[PDB]
Amino acid sequence: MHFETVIGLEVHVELKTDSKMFSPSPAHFGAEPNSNTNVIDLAYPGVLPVVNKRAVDWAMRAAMALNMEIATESKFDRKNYFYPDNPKAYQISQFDQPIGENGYIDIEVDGETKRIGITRLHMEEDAGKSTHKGEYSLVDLNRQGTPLIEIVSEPDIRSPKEAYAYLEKLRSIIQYTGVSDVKMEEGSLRCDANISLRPYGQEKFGTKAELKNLNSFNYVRKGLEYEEKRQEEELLNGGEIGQETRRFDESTGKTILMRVKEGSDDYRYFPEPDIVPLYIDDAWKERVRQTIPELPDERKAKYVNELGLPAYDAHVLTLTKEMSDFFESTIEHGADVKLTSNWLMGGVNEYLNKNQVELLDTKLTPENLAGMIKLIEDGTMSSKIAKKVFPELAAKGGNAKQIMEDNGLVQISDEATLLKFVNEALDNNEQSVEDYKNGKGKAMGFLVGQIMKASKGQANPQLVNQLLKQELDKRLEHHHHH
Amino acid sequence: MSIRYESVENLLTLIKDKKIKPSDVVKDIYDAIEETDPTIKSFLALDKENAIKKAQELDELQAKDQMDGKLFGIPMGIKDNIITNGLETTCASKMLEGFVPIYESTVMEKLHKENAVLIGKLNMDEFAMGGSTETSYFKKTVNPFDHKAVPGGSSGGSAAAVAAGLVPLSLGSDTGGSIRQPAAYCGVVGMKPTYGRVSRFGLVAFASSLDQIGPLTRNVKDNAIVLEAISGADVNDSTSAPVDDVDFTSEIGKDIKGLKVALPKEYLGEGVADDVKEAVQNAVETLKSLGAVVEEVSLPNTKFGIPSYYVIASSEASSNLSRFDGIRYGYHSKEAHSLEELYKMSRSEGFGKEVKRRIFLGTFALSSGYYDAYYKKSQKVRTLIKNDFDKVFENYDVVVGPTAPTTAFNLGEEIDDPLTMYANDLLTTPVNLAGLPGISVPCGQSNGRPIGLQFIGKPFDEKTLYRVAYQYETQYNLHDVYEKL
Amino acid sequence: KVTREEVEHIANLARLQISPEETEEMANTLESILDFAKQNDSADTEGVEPTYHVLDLQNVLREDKAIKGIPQELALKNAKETEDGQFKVPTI
Ligand SMILES: [Mg+2]
Repeated sequence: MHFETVIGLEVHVELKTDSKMFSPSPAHFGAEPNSNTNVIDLAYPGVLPVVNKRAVDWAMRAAMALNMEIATESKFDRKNYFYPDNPKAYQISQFDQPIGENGYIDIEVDGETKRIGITRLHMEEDAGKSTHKGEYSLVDLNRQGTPLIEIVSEPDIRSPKEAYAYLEKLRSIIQYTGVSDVKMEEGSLRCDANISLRPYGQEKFGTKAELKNLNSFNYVRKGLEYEEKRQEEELLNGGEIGQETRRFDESTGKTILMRVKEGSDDYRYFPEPDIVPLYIDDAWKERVRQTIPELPDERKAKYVNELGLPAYDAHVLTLTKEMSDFFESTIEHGADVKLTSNWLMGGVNEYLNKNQVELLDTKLTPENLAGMIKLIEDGTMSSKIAKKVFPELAAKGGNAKQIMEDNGLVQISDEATLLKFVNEALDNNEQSVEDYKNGKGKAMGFLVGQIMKASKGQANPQLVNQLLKQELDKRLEHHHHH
Repeated sequence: MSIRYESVENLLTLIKDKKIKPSDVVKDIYDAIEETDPTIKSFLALDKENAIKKAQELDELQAKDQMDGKLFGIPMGIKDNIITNGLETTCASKMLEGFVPIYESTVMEKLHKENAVLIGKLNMDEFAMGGSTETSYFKKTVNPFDHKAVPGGSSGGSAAAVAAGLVPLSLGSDTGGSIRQPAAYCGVVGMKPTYGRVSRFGLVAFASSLDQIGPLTRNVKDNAIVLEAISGADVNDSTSAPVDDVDFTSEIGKDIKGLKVALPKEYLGEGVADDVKEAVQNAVETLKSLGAVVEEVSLPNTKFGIPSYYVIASSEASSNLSRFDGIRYGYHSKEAHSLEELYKMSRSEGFGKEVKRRIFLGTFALSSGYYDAYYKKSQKVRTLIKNDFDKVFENYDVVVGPTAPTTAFNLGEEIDDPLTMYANDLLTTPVNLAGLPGISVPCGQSNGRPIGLQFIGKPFDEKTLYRVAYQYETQYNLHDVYEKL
Repeated sequence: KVTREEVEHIANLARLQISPEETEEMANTLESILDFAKQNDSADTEGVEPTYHVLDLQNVLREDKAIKGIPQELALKNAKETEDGQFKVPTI
């Protein structure tokens, strides 16, 4: 039978504020367990929540960046549940009045772009951390209370690939706002996936599953790929339908059943009395809206329609705000657009990945990069020499020209100077010159060698050879001297 | 001059005029506690060592003529659900027996700043749930006016200690009448200020949207003096009101000629006892004799105060008491093996029956399928109750009526009867539901037991409440009886 | 009326242990209380908005300024069971 794959993604983003969400303790902590807490984080008797102002502004910014309708009236609610890393026995979150609602992002999978709706974006606090150690668990509340925004997509995703595309675009847009570093490997970006299949023709769904432990963009797509197939088989095998919570296995690529949900978790959601309501006025929204820079979609559109760059180039260059800013700053310095695009997409990104280092943390600048590109544009520096200079420039900065000559990497290709080397070679190697006229061996090879030595390995091989042959051929003459 | 029966105001004067040293004031207090509390049983943990040390400090300041503070050298008793840094705070529960806080509540930070002297913590119903203080895990406080009677609840210790001449002031907390009802039962002055007037930071929560800390004293002026010291905005409590004006004594002494007093017909309804009804009617005549205009009004949703309060407070409690799991502090069941057992056994063993009863009902009221019908419905009823007052305040300055429907009942008389005891919150719950200030002062005695008169005011209009309460007090009070008990 | 399963469900939601006797007790205790609570159904709340916040106050926000956490020893001071600087509980 044919079926529709319906997928929804629940994403969490850690805001990189200085202090926690409802507590004044630091949002960033060290290695010592429970060294980053206060009576609030510890859920001591009598403590109260004090909401972080920057967190709200940043949540608003992210929501706007996702094209959402921003609430005018908003409040927090308690999500009640008992767990060691959730000391108050309730997580302060938002239920019916989220900061943002009904947004969307466009993705690219095959051919035409598809718009994926985003149901909501709301603020909440993160939990602590529990580590196993035998028959017991150890609780560290350093992370408890850190600012989080939950972004739930409409169930518009129709394939694992689309899920990957949604995540890549979402990550990019959020990264541009600067409210988070959004890196799954570091946990600043998290994603749980919900999937269920519906045989075409009718409206009933097969079993529904919530997938956990998807710790990367690839594991998300791969987890969904396996689940989609497992569910397909269950659909065809007439297996039992139900609400499942499964955990993805990285060392196998499968999904294991964690539990068979019976009914629905009851979090007894109710409005938080300790935090007064939020009344987000026009001036406030306008103030925040003005902090949003040109986002990915808008930038690549210009790179294509204005700069004439390929859709591929426009996409890679706008993946992060820093890359995009650097690109724009470099081409304004006079560097060829196409060459700059190539180096950023290739050499630069390659260098960044190899050294696990961010662009702005290198010594490369729009200035010294444009400088290098100009030398490759006029023909002063070859791509092979570029492979030697670029890493030095990125690692220690400076300027291409200087690096190239302060290392003797300048290639001599002008017929003028090359003729000087040729003439010197002929005068200083009379016997070889004649050996050539008599074909007494490898005269040509020998002469080219002398020029290479004279020019300290700078003379253009192909051009020296040609000029050499030319002059040698013109001289089928002779003379004598004592 | 055993200063145990002196007013806060007079004690202040005595100390300022150097007629007694703070250290001797404290000696007198502990002598009183040793002599009288074995009977009254209002106190839990005493802070004698630190109290004596502080008084020595104040003795020195007195000698150097550097006596700053609204309550310089004034002894104070604090309800045990109010956090006191380094001093056992139990909420009268096995769950927090031996619990020593590592932070200071805001009201205590303020009282220490005004140089009051912390004497000890006061008994109360377990986790502030009850109207007789009999659910206390430690002891059953008795009414100073009749040792066979209850002191009220949940701030029974706060009312009793003041009525018994142990301290000139005490702090209590009121969620559904927990300050006013015991003040009424023990014949003392108790004020639950406007919601937001006093910080809740450091108040072990019962019902976050209803709770409020307030003072209990032997007279009206002492009460306003104390409210001045504990009120004010607090960055640690987002619900604390940004009202810097905390001058509550400025109107005391002024007359109430032309004051418009509203007497709700429902406040003298079927559940009010004949003797309480008679005393309140006489008080109304006293008010008129003072020049006030007293007319009947209707607060039609009054009858819903108890059930709305019960549902809302229980629901909130089913969340506010969830942090008690024996993991980070408090009672930890030694015989638990699994994680589920740790939570369940620590909570079932640590919590008393009334507390567990309320947690259970609240959990149910918020559960899937019942939320709209119970919790949310009650929140809408709360709106109606608040609206009742709004309409009355369009034409009246204050509302008056009995504080409690009866005089204090007997120890053991209603403790095994949950339904029955809640009936005693008939006239107090609407105040918390509406977030208004309300003060109780004695207006009579029946068979020796005090009857309370309640004045309810507009938001943050405690000044007016003290003004009218003081005038009434000049006509009737129990100021001379206390020292005679 | 209240069924046994529903009672046990509430006890589990509230993380409270409950015995056979207590279960039956609450089965009845619950109704007696629910009938009492049902008194609210006599109030007319048509078109009436629920009151979540009794105080007219909004937008109370804290500037994003971190304040160092308390020492580890103090954070664990009142914990019955601890190990390697962390709270110790049966396997999760
Ligand atoms: Mg979440």
